[PDB]
Amino acid sequence: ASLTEIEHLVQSVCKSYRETCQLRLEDLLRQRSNIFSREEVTGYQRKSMWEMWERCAHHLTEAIQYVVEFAKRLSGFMELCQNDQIVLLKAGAMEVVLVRMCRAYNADNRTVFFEGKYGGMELFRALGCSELISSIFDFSHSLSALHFSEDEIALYTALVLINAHRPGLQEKRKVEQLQYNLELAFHHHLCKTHRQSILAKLPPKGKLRSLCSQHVERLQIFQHLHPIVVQAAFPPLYKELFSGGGEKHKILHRLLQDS
Ligand SMILES: O=C(Nc1ccc2c(c1)N(S(=O)(=O)c1cccc(C(F)(F)F)c1)CC2)c1c(F)cccc1Cl
Repeated sequence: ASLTEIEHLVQSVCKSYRETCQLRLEDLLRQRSNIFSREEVTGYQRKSMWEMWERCAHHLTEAIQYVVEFAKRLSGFMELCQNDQIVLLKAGAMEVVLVRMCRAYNADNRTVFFEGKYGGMELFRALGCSELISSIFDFSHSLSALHFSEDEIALYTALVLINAHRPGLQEKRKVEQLQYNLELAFHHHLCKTHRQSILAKLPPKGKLRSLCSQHVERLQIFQHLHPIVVQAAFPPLYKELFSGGGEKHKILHRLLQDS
């Protein structure tokens, strides 16, 4: 691809990320002063474990839906075969959601934007997921040091999703060409912006994958112990991405058609 085609792809990715942002950046930076009271934190702490899980699962599902829209606008993604579109989203949607969260994370007090206000790790104590919640906060703490620009997050989360190493891809070769054109665009943008030192500081690819495994493997421990709660109160999209007996409901293969 030519240099201007590469510049074209940078702008098309950045505009695609602008249009499918769940939260606006200027709103997140003005809410940093809006912090949960200690009594509000205590409210979240005394809530029942299964109620706190459903609450967070729905908020996670809503964020993943904006990632599907992001994929749907990605250059080349909708040109892939559907089975590869599902494989890429089944694996990378939570990863994109975990990277996008670092915008809603305040490194200057180790708080995160949750339900309109910012709060620390102790907000989620009722989940009984101390280690998983810590890994998420530390992951966001690392990305916040990079001081990503919105354009840089656009190209980074694009590559997080368009990955040719994903198990199950039927047309692995076409995803390779997609991944190459995007990393060339990402690298070209970092070169024009004088932000190439970011690449050496980026987290190793495994930490994102290990975070997902940490996340998913913890869910079905909850789904095994509290199975009826998951089938009745957890949202469908969440069960298809993350549950064993939840792939019967077809949800992704309709978000990818209704355009
Ligand atoms: O909550 C979970 N994962 C998740 C991943 C990304 C996002 C959301 C949720 N939400 S959110 O507004 O609720 C929000 C906003 C800041 C921080 C957090 C938290 F990750 F600390 F919970 C959550 C949107 C972005 C979850 C779960 F469903 C089951 C077990 C353990 C966990 Cl962690």
